[PDB]
Amino acid sequence: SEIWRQCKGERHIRPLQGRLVRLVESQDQVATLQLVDTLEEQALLEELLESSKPPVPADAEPLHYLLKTPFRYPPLRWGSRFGRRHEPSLFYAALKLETAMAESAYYRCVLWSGMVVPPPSGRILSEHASFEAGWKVERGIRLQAPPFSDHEAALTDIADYRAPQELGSAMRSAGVQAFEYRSARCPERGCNVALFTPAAFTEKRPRNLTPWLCETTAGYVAFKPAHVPGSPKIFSWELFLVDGKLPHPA
Amino acid sequence: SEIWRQCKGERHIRPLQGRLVRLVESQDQVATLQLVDTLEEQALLEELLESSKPPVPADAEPLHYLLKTPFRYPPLRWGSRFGRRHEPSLFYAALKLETAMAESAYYRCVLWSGMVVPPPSGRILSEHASFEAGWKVERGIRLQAPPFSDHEAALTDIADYRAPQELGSAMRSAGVQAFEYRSARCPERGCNVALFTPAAFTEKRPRNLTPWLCETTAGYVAFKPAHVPGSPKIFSWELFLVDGKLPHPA
Amino acid sequence: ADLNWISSALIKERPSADAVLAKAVLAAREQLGLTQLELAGIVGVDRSAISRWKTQGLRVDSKTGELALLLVRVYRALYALFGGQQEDMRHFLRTPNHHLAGEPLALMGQVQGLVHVLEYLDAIRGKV
Amino acid sequence: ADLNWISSALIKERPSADAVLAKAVLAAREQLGLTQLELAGIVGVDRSAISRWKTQGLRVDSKTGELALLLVRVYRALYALFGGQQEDMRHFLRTPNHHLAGEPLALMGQVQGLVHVLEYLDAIRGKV
Amino acid sequence: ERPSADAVLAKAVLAAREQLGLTQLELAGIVGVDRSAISRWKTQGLRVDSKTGELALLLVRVYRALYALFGGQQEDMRHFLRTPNHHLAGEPLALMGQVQGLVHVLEYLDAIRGKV
Amino acid sequence: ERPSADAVLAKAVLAAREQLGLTQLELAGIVGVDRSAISRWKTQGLRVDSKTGELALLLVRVYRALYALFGGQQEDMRHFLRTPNHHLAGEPLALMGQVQGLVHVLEYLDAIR
Repeated sequence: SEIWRQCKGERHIRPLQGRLVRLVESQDQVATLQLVDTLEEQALLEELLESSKPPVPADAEPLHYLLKTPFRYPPLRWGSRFGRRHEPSLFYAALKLETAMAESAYYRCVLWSGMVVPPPSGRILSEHASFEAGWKVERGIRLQAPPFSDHEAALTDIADYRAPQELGSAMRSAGVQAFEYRSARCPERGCNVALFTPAAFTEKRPRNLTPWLCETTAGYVAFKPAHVPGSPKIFSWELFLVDGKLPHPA
Repeated sequence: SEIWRQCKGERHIRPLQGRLVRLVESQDQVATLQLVDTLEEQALLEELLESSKPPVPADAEPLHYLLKTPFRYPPLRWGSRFGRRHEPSLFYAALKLETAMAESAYYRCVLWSGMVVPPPSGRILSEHASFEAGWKVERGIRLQAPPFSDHEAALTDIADYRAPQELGSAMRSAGVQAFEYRSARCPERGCNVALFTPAAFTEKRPRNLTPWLCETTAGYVAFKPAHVPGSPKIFSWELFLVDGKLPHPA
Repeated sequence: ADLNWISSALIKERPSADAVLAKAVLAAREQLGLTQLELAGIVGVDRSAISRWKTQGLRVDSKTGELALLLVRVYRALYALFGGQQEDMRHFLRTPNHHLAGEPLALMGQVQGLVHVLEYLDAIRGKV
Repeated sequence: ADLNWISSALIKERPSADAVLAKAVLAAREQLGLTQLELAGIVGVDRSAISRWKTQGLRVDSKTGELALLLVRVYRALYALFGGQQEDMRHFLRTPNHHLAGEPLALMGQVQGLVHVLEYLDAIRGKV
Repeated sequence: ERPSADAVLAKAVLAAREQLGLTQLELAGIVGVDRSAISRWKTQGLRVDSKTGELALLLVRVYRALYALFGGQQEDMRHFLRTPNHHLAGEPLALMGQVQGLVHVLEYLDAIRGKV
Repeated sequence: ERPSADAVLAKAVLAAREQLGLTQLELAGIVGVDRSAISRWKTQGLRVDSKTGELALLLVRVYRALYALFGGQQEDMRHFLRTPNHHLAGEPLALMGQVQGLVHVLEYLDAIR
């Protein structure tokens, strides 16, 4: 990575701390309950499916099920922003809830725009959950502030990950354990956080688990709490659209 | 109340503290989303339904939506254990989660046995949520330990509420704010907790909100977490059946 | 922010309370498998006024709309208690009940019976 | 206490792993709208062995079982990503995809295409 | 002319209106009506089979439960109706403005006499 | 006989069976066969359009990425297979016993080059 070399890479490595928040799927166990006749049979079926999943990294095993899940699944075939298909997956999250909803809303449209013809319903009612967790690392980088922010636009590019992916490999070999960075999809310029190692978590209990109702159509992505009254938080497609196309590394 | 007079309950009123746990429905907002076309229209519809509900007690409005909901709804027509339909409703919960599941499982069978003909599916797959909260009162009674324990069996009657309802009125007039009591449905003889006033809560938010999948048949009521891998916790009808009938105050 | 607005100032369409109520009860009437005379017997209209709900919207402020709010709450409680299983929600309304002392849909045909059916479902909720 | 122990003892079931897997993949085949030969091309057997699953089960540790679990995982990801809307889950499988360079159900006919479809769905999950 | 159900229910609810200090508007919020038909109720009657009839009867039952609990003292019946209660989360007439509260107020008064 | 597609692939898999030090049991778990069908390959062939043949083509593709990665030295080609990695959440051969793992190890090796 030529930014890690230019941008004072190893001498900016700092001890960093903060809290995270991310959105997850919450209808996984409900799905397998439709294929089977009892809760006892469903718990056994979920364990058969666990044996075929990719193996969980050794240092992520003692974690909570929601905190260690992002470490065992590989990203998309074009890789995540700071990690590729062949590298160990990173734990991606946001600093504030509005940032995580914008990141999650963008990937609702990625699934939508992937199909050549749109979903026939024109309206997908999904259910999700949000949780918060604390993290602290001994070796941390903030891509938002010092020399990296002069390469901020290249890191926050809408449709290629190459410069951030090479920076992610250089940071990983340099021993960086977690790093903050500015979100490319959040309209309010929010900052995200990524963890290379499961040792960053300070608790191993996901805090403030919150259910959410989501509505995805061809025009917007909306969120509202499933347990309490509330106004919907809307995220239209034009927050992510370039021209009339949804951007992504092809 | 003969129990309040015989046990001289005013002599035994003392400060009390502890934690609570209870199960609630989690598919309320999901239901209204089916009658409606957008999340914006659903939030407005839930607001229209709020205007027809019974009024929130004045001291309960600043609470969280999940903490103040049991204070506005009246109990069954035969009343709760320590409160009748014409009195302000109490906040019922359990000390341990397994006791709350046994209390929740019994009332799954109450709805089931209410219909003359059993549900045609023979298997109801419901989704629920459990939360924990701290409580502390200056004036509290423990119905399970000192002279009230000599009336424990009458309080834990499986189909008669008159004696505990007389005791609930006497405790309320005597200024009792919260009280613990032996659960009549939990097979482990756990003890529940009831709150007369919303001022008992010590926290702002319901904590450890946990989703649960429930399976109700004619033979058992089962629970298992909806977000993490788990084995179901079974609650057979034999935990509550007397002869071959489900007991309740007719 | 700049474009934080340009589609939040985009997707802020405001629905009318009378049109949402008229749409909600007609969807609840059909999911609960009720005939329109069965619906008319609960909220207190005739078949013609139901046809008008889609040109004007059921007035939430009115007493007819208040009975519709209770009926939607009955569906709301039935959906949560029966896990959204439509065949069980309809069976509950059409089957004689030991606790309610009658068939719930027949009781909902009167004002006090509709309240008793709703209060029974609202009390089972909160307990589970 | 012994009350809950004896009640759970008289109530408990110990389901077979091969019978649970055989039941789950046949239920996933019908919910996804797959024909018996479409399923046959994903798990690597013929229709004659599919009819044996109801009476003898589906061996979990065999290679046929591993492919069947990946198919159940594909249904599992589709149900969650589409909110249980069955017509949308079948639509994703039957529609050409820009990101997967082909129709997902056709790609799942080969080993690498089934893994690629599952890894894509498993990656969209965890992002939202 | 001849006795009928609509005229009997109308005469019954207006004798509860007066005796309870109920404005034409306050009554309107309980039975779901505009002052419109209030005047017509003494020349035409109130339809018993309608929902306004179900709420009008529920209000008469509230008036009779008040007459038995206070011994007919109008100064005691109107005092309870407008003084905020604690067993009821609000004042009784404000509760009677909604359908669930109107039933809740009647069942509350039947509970106090339910032991006397 | 005369050349076919079945006799070349079965043939390539057994040429990958050693040079990698793979036992009859370990190879059977990657292509999903019983050890009886393994030795029948040498005079009956391995059906290419089979589901087993698809897994077999992925296995010989793995042994190559190995062959081009380590030049051709078996001392290091077999060492990578059985020594636990950390880029991979386990040792590569145990991953190849799974269907998703075998594809994952192949895409990992093709990325090294």
